[PDB]
Amino acid sequence: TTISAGAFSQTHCVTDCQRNEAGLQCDQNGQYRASQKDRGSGKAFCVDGEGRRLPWWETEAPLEDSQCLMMQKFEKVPESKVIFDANAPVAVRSKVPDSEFPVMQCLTDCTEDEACSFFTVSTTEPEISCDFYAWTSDLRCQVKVRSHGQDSPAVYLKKGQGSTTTLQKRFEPTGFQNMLSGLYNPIVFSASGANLTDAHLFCLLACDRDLCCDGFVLTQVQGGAIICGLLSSPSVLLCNVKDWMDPSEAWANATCPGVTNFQQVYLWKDSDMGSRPESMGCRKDTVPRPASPTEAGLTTELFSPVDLNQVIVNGNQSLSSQKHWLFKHLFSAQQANLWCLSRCVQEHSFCQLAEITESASLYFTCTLYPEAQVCDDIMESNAQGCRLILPQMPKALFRKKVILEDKVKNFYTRLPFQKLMGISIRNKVPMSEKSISNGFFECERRCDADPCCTGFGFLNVSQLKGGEVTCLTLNSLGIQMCSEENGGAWRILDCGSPDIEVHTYPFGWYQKPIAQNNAPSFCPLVVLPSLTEKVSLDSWQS
Amino acid sequence: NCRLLLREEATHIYRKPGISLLSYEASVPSVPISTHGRLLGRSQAIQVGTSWKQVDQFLGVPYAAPPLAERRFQAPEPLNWTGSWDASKPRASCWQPGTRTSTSPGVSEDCLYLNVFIPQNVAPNASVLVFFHNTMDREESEGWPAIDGSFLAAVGNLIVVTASYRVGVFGFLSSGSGEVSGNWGLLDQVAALTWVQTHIRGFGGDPRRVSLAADRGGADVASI
Amino acid sequence: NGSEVLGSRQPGRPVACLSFCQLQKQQILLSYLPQCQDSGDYAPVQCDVQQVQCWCVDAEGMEVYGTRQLGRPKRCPRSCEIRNRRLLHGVGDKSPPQCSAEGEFMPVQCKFVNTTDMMIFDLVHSYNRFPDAFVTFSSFQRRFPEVSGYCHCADSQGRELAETGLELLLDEIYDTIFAGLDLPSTFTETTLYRILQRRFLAVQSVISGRFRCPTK
Ligand SMILES: *[C@@H]1O[C@H](CO)[C@@H](O[C@@H]2O[C@H](CO)[C@@H](O[C@@H]3O[C@H](CO)[C@@H](O)[C@H](O)[C@@H]3O)[C@H](O)[C@H]2NC(C)=O)[C@H](O)[C@H]1NC(C)=O
Ligand SMILES: *[C@@H]1O[C@H](CO)[C@@H](O[C@@H]2O[C@H](CO)[C@@H](O)[C@H](O)[C@H]2NC(C)=O)[C@H](O)[C@H]1NC(C)=O
Ligand SMILES: *[C@@H]1O[C@H](CO)[C@@H](O)[C@H](O)[C@H]1NC(C)=O
Ligand SMILES: *[C@@H]1O[C@H](CO)[C@@H](O)[C@H](O)[C@H]1NC(C)=O
Ligand SMILES: *[C@@H]1O[C@H](CO)[C@@H](O)[C@H](O)[C@H]1NC(C)=O
Repeated sequence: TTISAGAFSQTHCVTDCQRNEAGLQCDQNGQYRASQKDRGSGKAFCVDGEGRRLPWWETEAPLEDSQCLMMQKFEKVPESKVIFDANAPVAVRSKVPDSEFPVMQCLTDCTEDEACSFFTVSTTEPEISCDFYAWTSDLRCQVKVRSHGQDSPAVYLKKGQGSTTTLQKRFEPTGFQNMLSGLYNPIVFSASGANLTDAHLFCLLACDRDLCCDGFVLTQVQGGAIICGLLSSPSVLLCNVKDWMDPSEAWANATCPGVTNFQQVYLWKDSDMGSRPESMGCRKDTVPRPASPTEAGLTTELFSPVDLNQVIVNGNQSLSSQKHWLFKHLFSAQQANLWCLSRCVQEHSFCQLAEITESASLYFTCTLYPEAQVCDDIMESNAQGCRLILPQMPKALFRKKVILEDKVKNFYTRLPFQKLMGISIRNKVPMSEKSISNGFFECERRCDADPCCTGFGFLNVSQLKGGEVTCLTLNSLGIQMCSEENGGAWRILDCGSPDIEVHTYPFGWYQKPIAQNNAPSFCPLVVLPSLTEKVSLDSWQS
Repeated sequence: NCRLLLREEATHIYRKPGISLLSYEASVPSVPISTHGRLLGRSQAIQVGTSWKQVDQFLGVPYAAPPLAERRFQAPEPLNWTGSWDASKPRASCWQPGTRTSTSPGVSEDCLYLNVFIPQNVAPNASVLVFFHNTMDREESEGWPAIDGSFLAAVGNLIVVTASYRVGVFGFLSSGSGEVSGNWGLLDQVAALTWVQTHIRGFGGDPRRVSLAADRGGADVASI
Repeated sequence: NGSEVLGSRQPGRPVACLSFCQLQKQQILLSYLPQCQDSGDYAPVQCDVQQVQCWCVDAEGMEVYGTRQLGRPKRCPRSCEIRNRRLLHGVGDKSPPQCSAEGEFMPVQCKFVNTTDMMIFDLVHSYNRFPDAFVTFSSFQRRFPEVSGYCHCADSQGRELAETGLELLLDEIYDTIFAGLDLPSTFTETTLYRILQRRFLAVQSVISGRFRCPTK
């Protein structure tokens, strides 16, 4: 949304903060910064991320310091939404302040999750007691207890906090967007009714009152409707928020939402799923428990086991885009493998690897991966150096079997070059046993199999000891040097090593014909050109 | 005006700036000669059409020992100098036979001297022209005696060297079977050619592109 | 199909009529639209009426298999590259036909292999050239005797001309020069192919009055 209609460049189209500012500054990413100076010169007030408006009620009154580097997700409840001296006036604890930002001291005291829920300050005496309360008993839900009668400072409300302790269960913000099965009472609220926090309090207290609720789901649709359901005995949670599951393609039947935004599922982390007896309570224990899979039903010979010694953990650095699907262990035990391999079969692309482990036996993790082979540029047809890179050590990993179709899909063209700098090899298949006219066809099939295959090198990898025919799968072609255009006259670019032998007709680097759209998504880390060993400053006449 | 020659059209064009191997210091060019020392020179601004080029010229560089009264009628020994030769004024040319003998330093013995003209930013391996010419008795007060090859240097982007050589009885006298054998001027030309073969790479030139030149009877003694 | 008629046969030659482009187009109108040029020849890029899929044809209609992709293609392969790639996919003749700088067949070609193991067929030349580096005819007969170069000239599609030019050349006579160069990566780029082509054209010089294979 440019100001004018001209819009000469992309630098001239302007962010939402940087569009309109009246004493407002914007970060390097273009939105509002956290802190903003008040009336020009003055104090600092720290505003909302998407709207310029301040959360006033937090710290509109203290003419005090800057740097609100603690997220005020709290909300000072208006006095019309609190009663006084109700018949349970117990505060879990308080602390004497140091008379130096007492409110910020108590807000830092409830950075940790446990049983906090709201504050009550006490300004009658110079000591300012932050008597805070708990997630327990005490649309349109107010604060239902307070201790002191005569005077009335405000009370707060921590909103949307991740972890929670509500005196019977231990709630956690499980990042999985959607749920498969098991739900008593999905109830809707009016679009003008709640503000996604009153609903949070309502469903949390509803589960905390009831028994054996493993968790609860809530969501707000962009049409204003707010839906709250209360989970118990889920089969498997699927489609986490931080996965590559969207293919930038039209949704098929229903994949993640199942209702077509905001959506979350919370689980009691210390649940008694298996330990719960069936007969007592009878609280919808009748999850269907489908029939056992016979051996002839699916062969599962499309997968091969991989010894974990070749796997290397690089969790702090790796960005292999991938998906978690989390089982619940109530009924799936050792048949999570067969189910997740069948789901790997169901997702036709983007399941070159399947991984199965368990965290604490309430979860049962299966993660879907693309091919995470990282090959060194040593260029040898042994392929033993190609070692996987994964975030965490698996317990049971499986590789999908590669399939080669009858005919090629692309008319691959021979590059006129003989030497590459930035080489990102994916596979190093040795094809010495076969002949040339069929080995090259198999290598073309191999590159047609992989989605991110942009080229293939078909060459004699070691010429010191005879020769070894090989097929290298090239994720990214690099600096292509040593052409035949100059015809051997004045070559200042050094040509290839004499043991490579990429010259003669069947052999010699082929490029997949250039897909005009893009290379597809989820491909490994965005390919970098070979880094310049010097810094090339601009002392060149342009 | 000079434009760039390119094989194909392009949208970004970068060129590293030209460099000169001539260390300027207070606007007199200087060159280190490897075995001997330093050369101090001269700088000139030259107009062709309405455009101007700076050429560094080194008039008076020697290449052999002077033949005065003992080395007459003998092969040229090398001149083994050390320090900083002042190459800022022309020296004398050799004794041509037809000479009016006007009182002047234009003609005399001790005439084995070069004249090296180098444009400002030459090609990195520039060609070398070697012109052999003994000038007639002309007043060298207007510097460059009768051949300022600097214009050919500036227009053609190349290094010009104009030399002098013994001619006449001093150049060619033969008597007896040995040691007054002759061809002394030819040996002087060979000595100048070996000098420009050896030391020209510090000037910016390329010693594999040397082109010999002479004229008007000197070409008779150059095609040998 | 050649068995049809426009429906109105006139005496003498017709003034002009629609080509196979326009016949197929009128058939489809009376989907996908076959785009044609001004002349009667399918354009080397054929796209659907919605610009989502484009491929390459060879002026007769059938689609080159690899060229199907989203959007517009660049460097559309021509008939020589298609045939030469097909010979690496199992088509019978294992000797690659001689090809120009672009994807076009040389006017003069050489199957180059006869009487392989005393029986007359074509040796597997695309496999043959690689492991044994031959640059010299004497060394070639030392490595492979009884193989004589069978050269001819070809059509526009590369069909061999009937009963004409099917010549055989003996490798024994020539003594080799220029044996100090690197391998040129393709037999068509080897100087032996120019030796065969110059010998073949010199033989056909006295024939036909012309120092070439005849044109269209
Ligand atoms: C690139 O690598 C391939 C790997 O197969 C090389 O092929 C091999 O090449 C050698 C040397 O020409 C062949 O040895 C030959 O064996 C025959 C058997 O009778 C013998 O008579 C010869 O004297 C020679 O020793 C070998 O058979 C062949 N292997 C195959 C075809 O499987 C190829 O040569 C390498 N490229 C280059 C240009 O050398
Ligand atoms: C949801 O949020 C809105 C806006 O934050 C709340 O609206 C407030 O309503 C009271 C009622 O008189 C006003 O005095 C306040 O000024 C309003 N707030 C603002 C920021 O203008 C609303 O009460 C919230 N709760 C619901 C709908 O249950
Ligand atoms: C889902 O919908 C698609 C149409 O978009 C259809 O092809 C398919 O048969 C449906 N069912 C399944 C199980 O994919
Ligand atoms: C100059 O000195 C060098 C030093 O080796 C010597 O070879 C040469 O003969 C000397 N020349 C004269 C004329 O003394
Ligand atoms: C022309 O020939 C093709 C291939 O044989 C055939 O598919 C098509 O139907 C024919 N056209 C007719 C019969 O009009």
